[PDB]
Amino acid sequence: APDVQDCPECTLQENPFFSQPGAPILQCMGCCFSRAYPTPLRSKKTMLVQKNVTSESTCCVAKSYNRVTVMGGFKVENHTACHCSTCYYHKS
Ligand SMILES: *[C@@H]1O[C@H](CO)[C@@H](O)[C@H](O)[C@H]1NC(C)=O
Ligand SMILES: *[C@@H]1O[C@H](CO)[C@@H](O)[C@H](O)[C@H]1NC(C)=O
Repeated sequence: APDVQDCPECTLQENPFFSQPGAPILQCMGCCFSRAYPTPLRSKKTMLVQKNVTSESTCCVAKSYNRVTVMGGFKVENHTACHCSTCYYHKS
Protein backbone atom coordinates (compact mmCIF):
# COMPACT_ATOMS: atom_id res chain seq x y z
CA ALA A 1 0.00 0.00 0.00
CA PRO A 2 1.00 3.67 -0.52
CA ASP A 3 1.63 3.98 3.22
CA VAL A 4 0.11 3.07 6.60
CA GLN A 5 -2.53 5.79 6.85
CA ASP A 6 -0.66 6.73 10.03
CA CYS A 7 -2.06 3.63 11.74
CA PRO A 8 -0.43 0.26 12.56
CA GLU A 9 -1.97 -3.21 12.70
CA CYS A 10 -4.10 -3.55 15.83
CA THR A 11 -2.31 -5.82 18.29
CA LEU A 12 -0.37 -5.98 21.52
CA GLN A 13 2.27 -3.38 22.19
CA GLU A 14 4.38 -5.25 24.68
CA ASN A 15 4.49 -3.47 27.99
CA PRO A 16 7.50 -1.10 27.84
CA PHE A 17 7.54 -1.40 31.63
CA PHE A 18 6.88 -5.01 32.57
CA SER A 19 9.12 -6.13 29.72
CA GLN A 20 11.88 -8.09 31.42
CA PRO A 21 14.19 -11.04 30.58
CA GLY A 22 11.34 -13.47 31.11
CA ALA A 23 8.21 -11.32 31.06
CA PRO A 24 7.27 -9.07 28.17
CA ILE A 25 3.84 -7.80 29.14
CA LEU A 26 1.57 -6.03 26.67
CA GLN A 27 -1.34 -3.80 25.97
CA CYS A 28 -3.29 -4.11 22.72
CA MET A 29 -2.48 -0.91 20.82
CA GLY A 30 -2.77 -0.16 17.11
CA CYS A 31 -5.14 0.19 14.16
CA CYS A 32 -7.29 -2.59 12.67
CA PHE A 33 -7.47 -0.80 9.31
CA SER A 34 -10.79 0.37 7.85
CA ARG A 35 -13.60 -1.20 5.81
CA ALA A 36 -15.86 1.44 4.28
CA TYR A 37 -18.10 1.22 1.22
CA PRO A 38 -20.25 4.17 0.03
CA THR A 39 -23.79 3.38 -1.13
CA PRO A 40 -26.32 5.71 -2.83
CA LEU A 41 -29.31 5.40 -0.50
CA ARG A 42 -32.29 7.78 -0.38
CA SER A 43 -31.83 9.77 2.83
CA LYS A 44 -35.37 10.51 4.02
CA LYS A 45 -34.90 13.79 5.89
CA THR A 46 -32.26 16.41 5.03
CA MET A 47 -29.50 15.44 2.57
CA LEU A 48 -28.55 12.97 5.30
CA VAL A 49 -30.38 11.09 8.05
CA GLN A 50 -29.20 10.68 11.64
CA LYS A 51 -25.50 10.65 12.57
CA ASN A 52 -23.05 8.08 11.21
CA VAL A 53 -19.29 7.59 11.57
CA THR A 54 -16.67 6.53 9.02
CA SER A 55 -16.03 3.48 11.19
CA GLU A 56 -12.31 2.89 11.74
CA SER A 57 -11.59 3.00 15.48
CA THR A 58 -11.89 -0.79 15.69
CA CYS A 59 -11.53 -2.29 19.17
CA CYS A 60 -9.52 -5.47 19.74
CA VAL A 61 -10.24 -5.91 23.43
CA ALA A 62 -7.69 -8.70 23.94
CA LYS A 63 -9.60 -11.89 23.15
CA SER A 64 -7.65 -13.31 26.05
CA TYR A 65 -5.52 -11.71 28.75
CA ASN A 66 -2.77 -12.62 31.16
CA ARG A 67 -3.23 -9.47 33.11
CA VAL A 68 -0.13 -8.34 34.95
CA THR A 69 -1.28 -5.18 36.70
CA VAL A 70 1.74 -2.89 36.76
CA MET A 71 2.66 0.53 38.05
CA GLY A 72 -0.26 2.60 39.30
CA GLY A 73 -2.16 -0.66 39.16
CA PHE A 74 -1.89 -0.90 35.38
CA LYS A 75 -3.75 -3.63 33.50
CA VAL A 76 -2.21 -5.10 30.35
CA GLU A 77 -4.50 -8.04 30.67
CA ASN A 78 -1.24 -9.46 29.42
CA HIS A 79 -3.03 -9.89 26.16
CA THR A 80 -2.72 -13.38 24.86
CA ALA A 81 -5.25 -12.71 22.13
CA CYS A 82 -6.77 -9.62 20.50
CA HIS A 83 -9.94 -9.41 18.39
CA CYS A 84 -10.92 -6.08 16.83
CA SER A 85 -14.53 -4.91 17.01
CA THR A 86 -16.88 -6.33 19.64
CA CYS A 87 -16.58 -3.99 22.63
CA TYR A 88 -18.36 -3.41 25.95
CA TYR A 89 -20.33 -0.68 24.17
CA HIS A 90 -19.88 0.15 20.48
CA LYS A 91 -20.80 3.56 19.06
CA SER A 92 -19.18 6.22 21.25
C1 LIG B 1 2.19 -12.39 28.44
O1 LIG B 1 1.64 -13.17 27.37
C2 LIG B 1 2.63 -13.60 26.43
C3 LIG B 1 1.89 -14.36 25.35
O2 LIG B 1 1.23 -15.50 25.88
C4 LIG B 1 3.70 -14.44 27.12
O3 LIG B 1 4.72 -14.76 26.18
C5 LIG B 1 4.32 -13.69 28.28
O4 LIG B 1 5.19 -14.55 29.00
C6 LIG B 1 3.23 -13.19 29.22
N1 LIG B 1 3.82 -12.36 30.25
C7 LIG B 1 3.73 -12.70 31.53
C8 LIG B 1 4.38 -11.78 32.55
O5 LIG B 1 3.13 -13.71 31.91
C1 LIG C 1 -23.03 8.45 6.28
O1 LIG C 1 -23.89 9.60 6.19
C2 LIG C 1 -23.66 10.36 4.99
C3 LIG C 1 -24.60 11.55 5.05
O2 LIG C 1 -24.39 12.43 3.95
C4 LIG C 1 -23.88 9.51 3.74
O3 LIG C 1 -23.55 10.28 2.59
C5 LIG C 1 -23.01 8.28 3.78
O4 LIG C 1 -23.35 7.43 2.69
C6 LIG C 1 -23.23 7.52 5.09
N1 LIG C 1 -22.28 6.43 5.16
C7 LIG C 1 -22.71 5.18 5.22
C8 LIG C 1 -21.66 4.08 5.28
O5 LIG C 1 -23.91 4.88 5.22
